[PDB]
Amino acid sequence: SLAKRIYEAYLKNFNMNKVKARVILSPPFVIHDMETLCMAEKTLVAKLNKEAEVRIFHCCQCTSVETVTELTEFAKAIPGFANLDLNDQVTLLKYGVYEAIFAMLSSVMNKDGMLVAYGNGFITREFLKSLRKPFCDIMEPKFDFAMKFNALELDDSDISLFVAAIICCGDRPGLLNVGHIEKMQEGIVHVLRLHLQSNHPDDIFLFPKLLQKMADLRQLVTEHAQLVQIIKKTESDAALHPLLQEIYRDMY
Amino acid sequence: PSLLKKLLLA
Ligand SMILES: CCC(CC)c1nn(-c2ccc(F)cc2)c2nc(CCOCc3nc(-c4ccccc4)oc3C)cc(C(=O)O)c12
Repeated sequence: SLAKRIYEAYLKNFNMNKVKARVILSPPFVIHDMETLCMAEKTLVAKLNKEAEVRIFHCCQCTSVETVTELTEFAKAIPGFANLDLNDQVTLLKYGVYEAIFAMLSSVMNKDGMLVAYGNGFITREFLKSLRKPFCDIMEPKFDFAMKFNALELDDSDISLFVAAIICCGDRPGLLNVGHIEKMQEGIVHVLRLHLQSNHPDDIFLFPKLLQKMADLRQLVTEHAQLVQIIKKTESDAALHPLLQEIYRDMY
Repeated sequence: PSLLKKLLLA
């Protein structure tokens, strides 16, 4: 029942999921060079004169701001989360959202590129590599993570529980009631363990594999925040959205 | 307060 409630909250609150992404990825407009990036912008984000890399940077920020709002509503729907001290809810979301974001982005990624703009575009991995430093260094580690993550062949029922476990993490810095959160996480992880054994009877190590992926995600996010800081202090026109500034502020 | 706090409050 806890598993079902978490899965239903995931289906309700996230506009994109692995089934919807797989349906599309089998017709999105392909962004693979400067010309098609410009055409996609005219069609899909008509509002925006700046460098191509900074324009993509601002589209990326806007995407992340939307996903944080989806994750906040998802978290509120996790049984017990709303019983926590509000300050601890903030702390859980602050440290959890980007691990959740990069885990879920894997659902829209393949070896050649990734869905963007609510499924209406597909940006190639090579085009992103072709951008000027430091922007060409941002997505490649995320593609590397996603290739291995997708090899586990999780479905949306698995991922919903994985994301809940990421959010409900008792060892975030600055938590007031560490004990309540640890207890809440123990129940989620218990339901995830049982779910993996029923849904993936062929992979007896899937649960410890996924525990390792949450540690990999923590390190991926730490390194990503270092790129955020390199951009914020060197890039002339790369203004941070205030919500994302709040999230990155004093996080590692 | 904070933008996250606002988000958590409906
Ligand atoms: C390092 C600085 C931060 C901004 C605070 C950043 N920088 N970058 C980043 C920038 C430029 C690039 F070249 C590649 C990546 C980012 N990327 C993503 C994934 C967003 O993934 C969905 C996505 N949507 C698009 C897109 C493209 C065109 C039109 C519409 C959407 O592209 C992608 C990758 C998230 C973040 C994030 O910290 O929040 C982020």
